[PDB]
Amino acid sequence: KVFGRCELAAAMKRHGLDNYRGYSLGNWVCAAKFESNFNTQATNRNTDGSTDYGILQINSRWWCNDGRTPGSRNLCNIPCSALLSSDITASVNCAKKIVSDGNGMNAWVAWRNRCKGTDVQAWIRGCRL
Repeated sequence: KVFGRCELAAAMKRHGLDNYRGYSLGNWVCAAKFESNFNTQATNRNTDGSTDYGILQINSRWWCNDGRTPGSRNLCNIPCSALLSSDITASVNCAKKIVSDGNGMNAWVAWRNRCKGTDVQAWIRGCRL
């Protein structure tokens, strides 16, 4: 599914990401934008051979099992394919573990390079939340 901007904002807010570990909603929406263009089905291969999945491009090196990532972990205890559903519950659950891991949203390189230090609340402008 390709979410509208405000539609994704609302889903993420329902699922408890608004200010989760101090990261206001607009941070998560901006991350999703640059990670997936809001598309739950987005997949991209990494140079190390792992693959990133779903709306927040969660990687199989640590977080999920895709059956093809040698020497990886599955800390979210899910198949990576669960991260491509139209329902964002698994991506949100997993993101909450990731963002709690020490590095906060810097775990998302696209957040650090595209969202960090910007007026992220622009991403939720005009939305019914």
